[PDB]
Amino acid sequence: QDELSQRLARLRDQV
Amino acid sequence: RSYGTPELDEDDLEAELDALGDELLADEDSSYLDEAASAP
Amino acid sequence: LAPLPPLPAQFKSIQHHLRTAQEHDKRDPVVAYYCRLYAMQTGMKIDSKTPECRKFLSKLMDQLEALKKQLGDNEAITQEIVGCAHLENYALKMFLYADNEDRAGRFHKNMIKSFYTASLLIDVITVFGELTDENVKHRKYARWKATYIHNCLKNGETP
Repeated sequence: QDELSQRLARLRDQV
Repeated sequence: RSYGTPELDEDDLEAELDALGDELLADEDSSYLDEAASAP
Repeated sequence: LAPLPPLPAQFKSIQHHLRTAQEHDKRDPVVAYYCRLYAMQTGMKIDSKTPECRKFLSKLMDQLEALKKQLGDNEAITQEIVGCAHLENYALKMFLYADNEDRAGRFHKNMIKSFYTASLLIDVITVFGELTDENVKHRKYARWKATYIHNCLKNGETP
């Protein structure tokens, strides 16, 4: 996986 | 209220919108945002 | 916020939404966050590989993370559904200000800018999903009026 895509996904993760 | 829009040249519209965004970028004055928010 | 590098040519189509973010960094940080989020998501889809583009996105990501940290206890940030609602009401208010000026025959830069930025904010709302029916119509109309009224003014035409 891509750290940028991952950071963006983590940023948008609904918790 | 109705918001119909006529046929427009969509590529030209995109160019004119960007040019308008450029006039905005070159204008320090953002007060329209505050005027819009306070309007009745 | 650490400044972004020069905008890559590849990202011309998010230039103006990034300006909307800056316009809101004090006025409405929730709006500023979501304008950046739209720009980031859109940029990633355009080009996440060309070095200049990836550098730019990396820094934009840094800004997003800093803002999210700063605004972490804010329901509109922790729940995108609430952020979307905030953007929707805010953009509508701006659209209707411009609409009401137009229908009163008051043509000026503030209402042109309001139509224009309302259209950019509706673009931003696509980051949350499908636009509402009213969003689709209002955006089409705002893009038309911003440019039509600008053109009428510069050329002496009466809208």
